[PDB]
Amino acid sequence: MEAAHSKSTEECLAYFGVSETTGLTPDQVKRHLEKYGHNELPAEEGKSLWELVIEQFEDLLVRILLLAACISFVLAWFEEGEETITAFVEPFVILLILIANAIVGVWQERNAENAIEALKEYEPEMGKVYRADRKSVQRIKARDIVPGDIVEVAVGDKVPADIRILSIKSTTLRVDQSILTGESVSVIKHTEPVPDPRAVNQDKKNMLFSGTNIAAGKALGIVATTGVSTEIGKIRDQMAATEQDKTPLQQKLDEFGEQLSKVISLICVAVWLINIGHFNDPVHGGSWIRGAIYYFKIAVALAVAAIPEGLPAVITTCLALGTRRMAKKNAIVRSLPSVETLGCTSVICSDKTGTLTTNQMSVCKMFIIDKVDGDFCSLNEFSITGSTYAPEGEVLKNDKPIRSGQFDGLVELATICALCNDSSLDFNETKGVYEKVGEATETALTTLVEKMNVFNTEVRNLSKVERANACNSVIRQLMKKEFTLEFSRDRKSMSVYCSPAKSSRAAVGNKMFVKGAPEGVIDRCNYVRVGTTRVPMTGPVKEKILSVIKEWGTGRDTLRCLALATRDTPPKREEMVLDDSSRFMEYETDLTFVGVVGMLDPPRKEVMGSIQLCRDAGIRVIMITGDNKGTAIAICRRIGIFGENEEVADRAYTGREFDDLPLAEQREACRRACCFARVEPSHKSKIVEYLQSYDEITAMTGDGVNDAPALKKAEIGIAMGSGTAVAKTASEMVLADDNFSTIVAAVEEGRAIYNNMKQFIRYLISSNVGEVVCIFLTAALGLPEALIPVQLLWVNLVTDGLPATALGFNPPDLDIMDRPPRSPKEPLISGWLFFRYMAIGGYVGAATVGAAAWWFMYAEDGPGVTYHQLTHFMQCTEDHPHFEGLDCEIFEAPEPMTMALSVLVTIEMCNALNSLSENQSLMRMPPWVNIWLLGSICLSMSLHFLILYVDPLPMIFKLKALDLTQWLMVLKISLPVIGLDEILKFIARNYLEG
Ligand SMILES: C/C=C(\C)C(=O)O[C@H]1C(C)=C2[C@H]([C@@H]1OC(=O)CCCCCCC)[C@@](C)(OC(C)=O)C[C@H](O)[C@@]1(O)[C@H]2OC(=O)[C@@]1(C)O
Ligand SMILES: [K+]
Ligand SMILES: [Mg+2]
Repeated sequence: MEAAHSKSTEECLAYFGVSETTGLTPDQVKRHLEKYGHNELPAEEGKSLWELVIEQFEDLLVRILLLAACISFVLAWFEEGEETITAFVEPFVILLILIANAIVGVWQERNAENAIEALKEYEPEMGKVYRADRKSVQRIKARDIVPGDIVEVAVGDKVPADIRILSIKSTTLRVDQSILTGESVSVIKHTEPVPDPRAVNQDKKNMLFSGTNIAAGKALGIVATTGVSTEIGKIRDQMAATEQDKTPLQQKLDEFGEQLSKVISLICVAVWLINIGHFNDPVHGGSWIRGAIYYFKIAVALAVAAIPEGLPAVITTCLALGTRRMAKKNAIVRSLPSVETLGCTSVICSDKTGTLTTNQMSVCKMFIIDKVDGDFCSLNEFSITGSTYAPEGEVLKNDKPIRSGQFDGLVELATICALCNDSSLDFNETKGVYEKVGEATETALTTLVEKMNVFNTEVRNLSKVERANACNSVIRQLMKKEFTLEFSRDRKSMSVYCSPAKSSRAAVGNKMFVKGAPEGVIDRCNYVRVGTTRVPMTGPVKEKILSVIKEWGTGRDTLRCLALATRDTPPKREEMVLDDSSRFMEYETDLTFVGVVGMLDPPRKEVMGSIQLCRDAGIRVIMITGDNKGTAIAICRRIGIFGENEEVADRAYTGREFDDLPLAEQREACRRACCFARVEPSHKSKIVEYLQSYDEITAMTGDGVNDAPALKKAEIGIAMGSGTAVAKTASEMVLADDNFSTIVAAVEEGRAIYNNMKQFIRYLISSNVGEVVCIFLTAALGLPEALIPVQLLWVNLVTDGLPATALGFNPPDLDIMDRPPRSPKEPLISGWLFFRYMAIGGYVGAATVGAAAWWFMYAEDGPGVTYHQLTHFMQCTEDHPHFEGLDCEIFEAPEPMTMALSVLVTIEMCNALNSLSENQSLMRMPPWVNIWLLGSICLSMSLHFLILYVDPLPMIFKLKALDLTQWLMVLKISLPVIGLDEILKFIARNYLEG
């Protein structure tokens, strides 16, 4: 292994002590293989059912539930073969919930897709190498490839490992690094070394990366690194090293069951001391075996009451339609839990070109020299029409229609655009729209020359298909192009060498046509061309040139500027070496500046308003772009990220600046910054780390495999629809339209869904709380069971679930996007609210136990010990003459349980309404605001009746229908809830804070 880009061909071959002619000997293989291991990415995490299903049963809330099942199961063996056939139903029900959720968990994981695994798709199975064994090439498993090995690659092949290119057999070698950056555009490679040791991947021109495809050509290369050491391998290591916190909610629930454990144990403690007087009891032992079962059956009934069994379902269901809901809005959410974190986002960093802008290019303005006389200097500024790539536009000076042929500056400028251009234009018949063939920026040049054909070749009659390339073709005829000097970032410009084709025009010999970044290329220009004539460059002219460039790049226009020039007297073709990019800058010198072209990558119509939403929403939006700081800042002010006159000095940074900054100042810039220009690959991961240092819930956009480590780091990684498969798998959500606004829209739902979800959760928790109290009162007083576990399940699973699900449909607040992002820390229930559900819970507690008691006594249908100690009901059979002048089996009766159950159900439908809003009275906030809630409420009651009246059910449940009169008692007991809450709902939004 090594940093082969900086090394020479000979150095690399020397390092490994390998011959380019023969390759590695079999011995060197043995040693190399042992030392460097195999050229493969590590294995998938070993998971098994037996390991999967146990994680299902390792949450506390599932363990105590499991434990409860056994007890009931055991208790149910003690049940007389006659006393109940259905004894075994109670334990089963618990288990089949635990089995059902267990089932749910596993299916989700089987489907879940790892991001690391997506990298493997880039691993080729085969590769071709040269070794000592054979003169002829051998095709082997990429896995068996070792560093220092001689490798052969050709078109179509997927690069097996990171390779230093030794020699290129083909005339030209092109590679497709789209897997990396997302760009389909091929790139030329060279043998000559890269001087910089820290050069970023993009600048390693003498390098081949594992996973990439060869666009064109054939080459021979030495293997620098393999397996984990490759660029892709390093990226895997970053992703493997990265760890993801649990959704804030998730974190809350874990502490919930955590605390719930303590509370549960505490209840038993208290329950035990309340009945401590039992030590001052007869030692006859009579009924001792009996007391245990009762306490045990109380324990299980307690567990189910404490836990909200139905909750898991209710939540996932709500998230599922919310997900489908977002899908309609072009927002694809993978993994439901992320919906919450999606509402909490405080910072969102979005790539410019892909999302924030259309990536649809067109030339708006352009200028050429008009007159250079002494200090006096004048230029010709033009304006072009048409945002589409479609050659349907007009050139106008001072808004007045112009025939381009009139100016000789334009004729030369136009030839440059067409000749120094790789991309073309194609017309598609199916969609009926003009489409770019190659690069967006280049395509708009081919587009321009059409609108301004300086030869005015007639094409109005030409078919639309033939129209697309007409005016370009004519220019391609004029000059034969010998070769081209591709773009390199050092000089930031590209050139072409052209022999004048044909005898009629065969004059002035060969010429060079260069285009690139204004600053760079203008320094090389020693002359300026006015019309046909040419004049030596002077300060004053150069200034007037650069001035308009700044105005166009930094001004309201925010145009990307290209400087077009020609080398009138290029060097002799023979003196030129075309295999080294380093010599390119010296070829492009002594140039004659013809004119510049300004083009725009227009922001999306939806963006401006979407940015404002973030201001209103408290969300900080950070832009990532490729433009130079100057214009980048300009674009920010154009979409509202910055005020036109707002100071930005400390809020805008480039990769260079950021790197120069010390760690402290770096972290500091992150909280301030809203614009990063010319960013390096590592930064995205860094920025996220920093934003997370301030506990910011951050969103990141990525398209390629390099962005992956970042998307997996950021709280919410966002990938494009056009994005690579790997980018998608690492992200939390994918933008189908790639539109930025789609991001903002998702956050709105993220907040909206969470609010309703918050309500139905408290609603379910509250019912639990109340159920625990009843059970506890039942235990402390020694009362007979008001509620049986089986019943509770039904209530928590179904009766509570439906209104809870309906609550998920609550109409959204109007100020959702006017409030700052929710604090992940903030608890669901605290302070006053906690006290509320504390009180309410108590009410339902007393209500249920009391309703069952009111039947045992003071009831016509039931024989009552009015205000007597029915409590000692354990001792009836043995102690019946004393106080028990009646049958003792009466305590088994269902009527009291149904009475107690019924009141619960009714109270719960009420409490559901009180949950329509946290602090808003129902007259202020009717129940009819949400139709579904009322609709679901009716449903739950119907079902409640069902279990009472249909033959098989009431028996199983231990319920019997109650007289109309008995029903009324329920109402007198349950309905008062709304009043209670309304009052606690009248203290807050008035006398408390708020
Ligand atoms: C039945 C449910 C049981 C036990 C149970 O939920 O127990 C407590 C508990 C985990 C919480 C408390 C409960 O306190 C009691 O109900 C005290 C009961 C005393 C009983 C007396 C027996 C002697 C909640 C529910 O209570 C109320 C309404 O505010 C509020 C809120 O959700 C939580 O504070 C929650 O823990 C958290 O992390 C929060 C932020 O979600
Ligand atoms: K994550
Ligand atoms: Mg990128």
